[PDB]
Amino acid sequence: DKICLHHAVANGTIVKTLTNEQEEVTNATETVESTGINRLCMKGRKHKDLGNCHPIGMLIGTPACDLHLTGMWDTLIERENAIAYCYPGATVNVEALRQKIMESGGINKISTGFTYGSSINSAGTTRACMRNGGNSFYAELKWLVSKSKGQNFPQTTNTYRNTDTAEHLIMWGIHHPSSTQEKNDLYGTQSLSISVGSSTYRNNFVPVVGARPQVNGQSGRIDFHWTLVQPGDNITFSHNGGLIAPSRVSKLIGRGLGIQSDAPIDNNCESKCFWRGGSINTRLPFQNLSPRTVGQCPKYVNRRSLMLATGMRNVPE
Amino acid sequence: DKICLGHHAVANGTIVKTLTNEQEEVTNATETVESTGINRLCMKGRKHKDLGNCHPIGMLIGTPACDLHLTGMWDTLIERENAIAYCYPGATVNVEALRQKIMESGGINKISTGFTYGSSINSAGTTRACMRNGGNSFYAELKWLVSKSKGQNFPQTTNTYRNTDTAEHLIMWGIHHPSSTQEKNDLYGTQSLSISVGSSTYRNNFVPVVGARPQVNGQSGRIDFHWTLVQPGDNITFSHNGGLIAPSRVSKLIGRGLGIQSDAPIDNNCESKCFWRGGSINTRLPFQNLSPRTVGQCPKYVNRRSLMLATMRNVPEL
Amino acid sequence: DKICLGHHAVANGTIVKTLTNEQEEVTNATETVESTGINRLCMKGRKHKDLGNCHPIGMLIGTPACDLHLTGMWDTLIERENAIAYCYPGATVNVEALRQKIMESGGINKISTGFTYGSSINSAGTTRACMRNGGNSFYAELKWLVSKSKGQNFPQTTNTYRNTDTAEHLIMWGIHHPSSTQEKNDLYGTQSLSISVGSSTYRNNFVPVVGARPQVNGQSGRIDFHWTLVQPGDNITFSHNGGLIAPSRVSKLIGRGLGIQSDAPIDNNCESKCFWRGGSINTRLPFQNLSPRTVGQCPKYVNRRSLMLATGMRNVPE
Amino acid sequence: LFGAIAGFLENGWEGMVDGWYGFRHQNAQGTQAADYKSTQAAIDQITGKLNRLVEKTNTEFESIESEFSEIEHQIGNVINWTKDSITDIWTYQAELLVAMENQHTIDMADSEMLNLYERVRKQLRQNAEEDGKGCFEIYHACMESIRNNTYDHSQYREEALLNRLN
Amino acid sequence: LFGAIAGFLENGWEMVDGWYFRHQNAQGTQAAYKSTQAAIDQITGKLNRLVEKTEFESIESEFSEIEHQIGNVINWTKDSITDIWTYQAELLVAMENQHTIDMADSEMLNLYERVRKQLRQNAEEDGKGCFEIYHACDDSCMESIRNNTYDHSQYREEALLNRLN
Amino acid sequence: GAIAGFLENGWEGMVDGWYGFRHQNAQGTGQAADYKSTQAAIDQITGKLNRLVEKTNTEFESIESEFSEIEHQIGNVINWTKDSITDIWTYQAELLVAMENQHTIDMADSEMLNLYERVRKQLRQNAEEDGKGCFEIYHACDDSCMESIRNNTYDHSQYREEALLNRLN
Ligand SMILES: CC(=O)N[C@@H]1[C@@H](O)[C@H](O[C@@H]2O[C@H](CO)[C@H](O)[C@H](O[C@]3(C(=O)O)C[C@H](O)[C@@H](NC(C)=O)[C@H]([C@H](O)[C@H](O)CO)O3)[C@H]2O)[C@@H](CO)O[C@H]1O
Ligand SMILES: CC(=O)N[C@@H]1[C@@H](O)[C@H](O[C@@H]2O[C@H](CO)[C@H](O)[C@H](O[C@]3(C(=O)O)C[C@H](O)[C@@H](NC(C)=O)[C@H]([C@H](O)[C@H](O)CO)O3)[C@H]2O)[C@@H](CO)O[C@H]1O
Ligand SMILES: CC(=O)N[C@H]1[C@H]([C@H](O)[C@H](O)CO)O[C@@](O[C@@H]2[C@@H](O)[C@H](O)O[C@H](CO)[C@@H]2O)(C(=O)O)C[C@@H]1O
Ligand SMILES: *[C@@H]1O[C@H](CO)[C@@H](O[C@@H]2O[C@H](CO)[C@@H](O)[C@H](O)[C@H]2NC(C)=O)[C@H](O)[C@H]1NC(C)=O
Ligand SMILES: *[C@@H]1O[C@H](CO)[C@@H](O[C@@H]2O[C@H](CO)[C@@H](O)[C@H](O)[C@H]2NC(C)=O)[C@H](O)[C@H]1NC(C)=O
Ligand SMILES: *[C@@H]1O[C@H](CO)[C@@H](O)[C@H](O)[C@H]1NC(C)=O
Ligand SMILES: *[C@@H]1O[C@H](CO)[C@@H](O)[C@H](O)[C@H]1NC(C)=O
Ligand SMILES: *[C@@H]1O[C@H](CO)[C@@H](O)[C@H](O)[C@H]1NC(C)=O
Repeated sequence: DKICLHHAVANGTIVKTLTNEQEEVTNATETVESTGINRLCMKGRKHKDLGNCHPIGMLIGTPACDLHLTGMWDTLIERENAIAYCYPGATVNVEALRQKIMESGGINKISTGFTYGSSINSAGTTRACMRNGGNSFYAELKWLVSKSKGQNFPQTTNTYRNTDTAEHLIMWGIHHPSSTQEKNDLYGTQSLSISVGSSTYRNNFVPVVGARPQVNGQSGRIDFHWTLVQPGDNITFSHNGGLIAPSRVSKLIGRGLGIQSDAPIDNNCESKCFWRGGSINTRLPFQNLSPRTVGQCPKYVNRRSLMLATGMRNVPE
Repeated sequence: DKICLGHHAVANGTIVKTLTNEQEEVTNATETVESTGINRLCMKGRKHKDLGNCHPIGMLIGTPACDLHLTGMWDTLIERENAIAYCYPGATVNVEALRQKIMESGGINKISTGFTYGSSINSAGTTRACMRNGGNSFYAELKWLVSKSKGQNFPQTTNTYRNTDTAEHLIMWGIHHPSSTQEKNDLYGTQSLSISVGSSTYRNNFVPVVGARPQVNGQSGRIDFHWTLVQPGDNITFSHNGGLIAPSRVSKLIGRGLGIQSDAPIDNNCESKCFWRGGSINTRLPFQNLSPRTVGQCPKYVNRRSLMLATMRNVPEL
Repeated sequence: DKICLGHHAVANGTIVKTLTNEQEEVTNATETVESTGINRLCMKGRKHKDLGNCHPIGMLIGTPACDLHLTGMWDTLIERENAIAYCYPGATVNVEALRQKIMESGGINKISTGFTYGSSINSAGTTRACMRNGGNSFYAELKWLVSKSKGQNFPQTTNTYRNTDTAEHLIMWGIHHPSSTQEKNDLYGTQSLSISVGSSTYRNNFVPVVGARPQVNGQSGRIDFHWTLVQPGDNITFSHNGGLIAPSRVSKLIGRGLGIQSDAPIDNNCESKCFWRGGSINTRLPFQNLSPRTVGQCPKYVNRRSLMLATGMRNVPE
Repeated sequence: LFGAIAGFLENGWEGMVDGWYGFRHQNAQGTQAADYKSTQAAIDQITGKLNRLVEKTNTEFESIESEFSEIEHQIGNVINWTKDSITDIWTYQAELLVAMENQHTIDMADSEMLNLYERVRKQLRQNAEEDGKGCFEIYHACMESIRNNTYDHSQYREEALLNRLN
Repeated sequence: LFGAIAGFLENGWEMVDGWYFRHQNAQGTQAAYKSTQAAIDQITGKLNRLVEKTEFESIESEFSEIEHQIGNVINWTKDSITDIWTYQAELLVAMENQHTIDMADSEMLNLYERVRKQLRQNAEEDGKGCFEIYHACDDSCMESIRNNTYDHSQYREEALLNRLN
Repeated sequence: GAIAGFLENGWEGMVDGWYGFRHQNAQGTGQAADYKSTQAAIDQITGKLNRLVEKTNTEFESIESEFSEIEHQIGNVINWTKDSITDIWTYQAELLVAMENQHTIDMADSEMLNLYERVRKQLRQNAEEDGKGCFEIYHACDDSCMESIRNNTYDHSQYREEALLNRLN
């Protein structure tokens, strides 16, 4: 006449302990997600997919960036082969600036009220910039050239003036001609100089002629330079020509999440963590899909699977 | 006849967390994370410097606000929020790297260049942007070289400074950019202007630019500053044409020290090995949640309300 | 009658630390931190190149020290303290950047730029700083362009290198700044000098600058070195008025190697995967206290000389 | 560690599909049960759990390295070093956290078994002999007295003592 | 879990200096040193480890502003490090409390077994942490228990007769 | 509980094993080591040693020039990072060791108390509880009988009443 006092199971996953690897247990759960949604989950977020628009292009007015030149966004998205430059060119401080845009939350644009002398033809256009079928140019930039071929470009001064509450990012361009024959045509024979100075900036640019390969079928280059114009502070442009003067001035408003990804949008699904391959959602505190991520996220770890025991030791008879 | 065993208990037990329980109450628990920061700066034991409205870069080039702080050595360095770095409008290049050399540094000594100038040159330049005794002045450790005979060409000039001392020396000059072509012409003539600078380790060339700009401090003009290190037993040569702001004295940085960026008022009596923008922090506790940026031997910053560490399980009667 | 139960003990036993007691004797313990590192570079299994005096930059440029090491292949590259990258005094732009690319590089490869110069130009210019056989000489991948006729102005020239190969290429050229105007006049003439560089990616302008500078290696004149990447199928052009040090071959970093800055001598008959300046490390142990700076697959650096891990029971003696 | 599991008890009851801890029943009348809040005292802490694990200490991060363009080479390497180090931390931290809270779970699963067991043998008092396989030899004759905390020890102190002594 | 605090002992008595007796006899009716000193030292032992303490210098400025790209990198590294140290603070406190609770309970239960083995066969434990002693015990006997000078053998003869009949 | 508590000493004399048997018999007095119980401790110690040295590291590269200058601001940012990483790894090491020592010691403590219980409930009624970690046996137990107990073979039922007698009188 006796009384006896646990459960075991046919299959026990093995966890790791401080003394024992390979220790069978009645149930154990994964603490690392290794499967993540292929798509980007965008529920409950006001966002903007720039498509083949580069974030720099928004401020500059690249033709692909036309329906993006203003907006507001919780979230902003960038794509693999976005087009920043219509016309061959490089940007000074491009990475210092792209980040500024991808952590903003919208762009407002202001006209500069620039006004050019009757000596000056400001309707410059290139066939790098093809709006519908015609020669166009950057939406917020006027390519000044002297109106009569070869005739010397007049000394011109244009001053933007910030009267708004918050600082305005202002962008301008400098033109670098392909051949010395070409420089005289547009601006003239004179010694060129562009002097841009505000209260918290001074600089100066001098168009350089040189033999260069053809990019989008153009040899000449437009380098783009930008600065922030503080509230209550004017900025002055004095130029011989070769200035791609800003018709407009971008303003960056608020703060938003910036995603660089090739995954397609899905607004069915919710998330707060995105990477390149898309998105990751779970409450597992770890993850091994990708090391580089955006927004609130689980920390990256090397191991494919980590087993946390939810049960007692599994001992079959 | 009976004997019975048991443990204490308390009426209002405090609560704590474990690995198994979100809310466990316990006879006693103490604090593990600090929160009560002291607002003043606790500078006891430290030989220190409160620059007031003087910037550090101002020390090397001698702005008037900075006049008292031109030399000396410190346990620790203190910088106010509104400190004046430039009285005349200008910028410095690699200024952040420069400011940090100063903040890491224990002390500064100034050594004269020995520079001398011809009669045609006017060493005694001044501006109302920089004022001493309510009168126009220029930076203390720099000289503004213009032509004494107005309009006339700046004479070609050569200035060399030789680093005789065993220590490396930090040297600062300025490149003045005028506003008018009118203005540039009056001071330096119609010359094509150039400033070139060479040493064994450092080569660079500077060209002044006319530009139109809005007034700062009442001045359209700009003076941007540059700096380099002159290694010992070596010489740096200054070749200039008109536009140079030439050093009359040179900085030397001594030792390693703490640097503090704070606008909170000093309290000398209390002592701390920790500081932030508000005063100091005093604790044995290994964590803190005051502010994510401090300086010195400081506790680690954690984003929590508080974390409670138990000092047994409190079981009440029933 | 009785039967007892007991553990063992030893006459002398090791000391360990716990969460509640700092001081708890135990029968046995094992060290978990490694300090008995090694003093040679174990390069068995690793195809390696020992630079000696040549600095990595010198590989690309063509310095006389690395004249053996102009072209190579390795999974490891070993730099030395006494490194020499220059003969003629000069510095390089983005030097750390370029240097780091080379130290990552598993290889270097050289392609002739094939540039041709006219009758007026002298392809062979040599300096006494760079001596090969005895006879003066110059960097083995560049060429120093000067006028054959001492007085004469340099001819305006276009030189273009085209990258035919599938992979991207690294090309270095130099700009030479003369000590005095007369120097400048002999070498390149009295005309204003402009070097202009251009590629699909890359656009820049350089102007030689004349200034007095102190002699190094016996030369007041200076050479500044510049680099860029020529994308496959791209072409890069040099329009220059003189003062250009022009490439005669181009570089092509290959694969991935492992950069090592090390005072230690080679041992090609042991293996290892961690390296520091001192030597190499082989240990089972997780933590290490020798060097804060380490390279490769290495144990973490902890600010402790010893942590004892009890591998026995509480030791209680007679 | 505690003697109960993989100790004197020599396997588990794979037959049991209800509850971690139960009673195996033997007397002339009849022959398997389960003790309820020994196994939820246990579940309360097994589901004290993953509360630690899944509560999000979530700080929002931004992207410090762009994928679709050159990053400057020096700062590029500083970033790749800081992140490789922050990973080698969390991979440690994760590996310890599961391996230590596995060790804590596994060896707390008998504690309750032992406390159930010693509860039971304090109920039974001098009425039963242990037998050392976790079983209890009972030397007298609705045995859910012990299962449901009912059993009076004086009530059959009685003949059971002398069933031992014969 | 050790049986005592969350198991067979049902609550604590609101005893003055001592974490861990009460006995009942005809002429009188509380006592609590070695057991508690064994516990309290461990509490300080944990505290002492906590207090023990490198220097650090400012990398982003307060009153000027920092080049963007580097400012972001500084913020990201600084942020992620706080993330790690917060996890560590939360884990250590969580764990050391897990141990702290469950240590007092150890120094409780061993006192119980010390006693139960010391009365050997002259008492029965009744399942709630009271020991029922059949052989009569005056106060001066109780104190022979608290100072561990209690001899079982001499009472044993009287006990067994009471236990069996 | 067992080693720092009621078992007053450890025997230096024992060399074969961690856990020991020693008995008082009329024929002889002997020392015995339990192969099973010590083996359990040794297995869980070598398990910790393995987990300790089972570490594989991602290859790393230099971010600090040893033989050349580094720009001042970037240097400060690397210094602050490299030192903060180091501070974490030093605190993480002190944790590891101070935690796993706590556990190594107590694992060792319990394995003994488990052997002790194993003997005790094995004896059932033939013996009694001395807090010296000792059992008075109330019958003549000889040299075959002694590790009848350590083989764990020992059967109370055949000594039975003899054992109850002289416990009782
Ligand atoms: C009539 C009218 O609108 N008001 C003018 C008034 O604008 C002008 O004030 C002056 O403008 C000149 C240049 O246009 C200078 O900037 C004068 O200021 C100083 C200065 O203090 O900074 C004077 C000083 O002596 C100069 N230093 C030297 C020796 O070089 C500097 C210098 O020119 C600049 O710093 C160069 O960038 O300028 C300023 O008062 C006055 C007369 O100039 O006449 C009013 O009627
Ligand atoms: C009389 C006296 O004080 N001693 C002089 C002595 O200084 C001078 O030595 C030379 O100085 C010239 C320039 O002033 C050169 O620098 C000479 O060196 C070389 C060199 O080896 O580097 C010679 C070389 O042929 C030159 N390369 C070419 C072809 O361009 C270079 C070149 O000028 C510089 O590198 C340009 O920066 O210079 C150096 O020996 C000699 C004759 O010059 O006369 C002594 O009496
Ligand atoms: C009005 C103006 O400046 N724009 C020109 C443009 C410029 O000449 C050029 O961008 C300056 O760098 O060139 C355009 O195209 C032309 C070609 O079709 C031609 O065949 O070669 C020309 C110069 O040799 C010139 O480049 C263009 O970009 O569309 C014409 C445009 O009006
Ligand atoms: C770089 O120069 C080469 C050679 O001039 C250019 O490539 C030639 O490409 C064209 C059309 O793509 C062919 O018709 C020629 O046969 C090629 N020549 C050789 C020998 O390959 C190339 O287009 C230039 N690169 C750029 C970007 O302008
Ligand atoms: C720094 O300048 C000094 C002086 O110009 C140079 O040293 C001297 O050498 C010249 C010629 O050999 C002598 O006339 C001087 O008397 C020397 N000065 C001293 C103090 O001995 C020195 O060579 C220059 N340094 C460099 C690196 O060029
Ligand atoms: C901006 O321009 C307006 C008019 O040109 C002027 O009133 C104001 O002083 C200028 N502001 C600054 C900061 O220069
Ligand atoms: C809690 O403990 C701390 C130190 O043990 C003590 O200062 C305090 O008086 C105790 N009681 C409370 C909760 O105040
Ligand atoms: C001491 O510890 C080391 C490491 O665990 C082990 O190799 C050695 O066997 C131990 N000493 C003895 C006597 O067992």
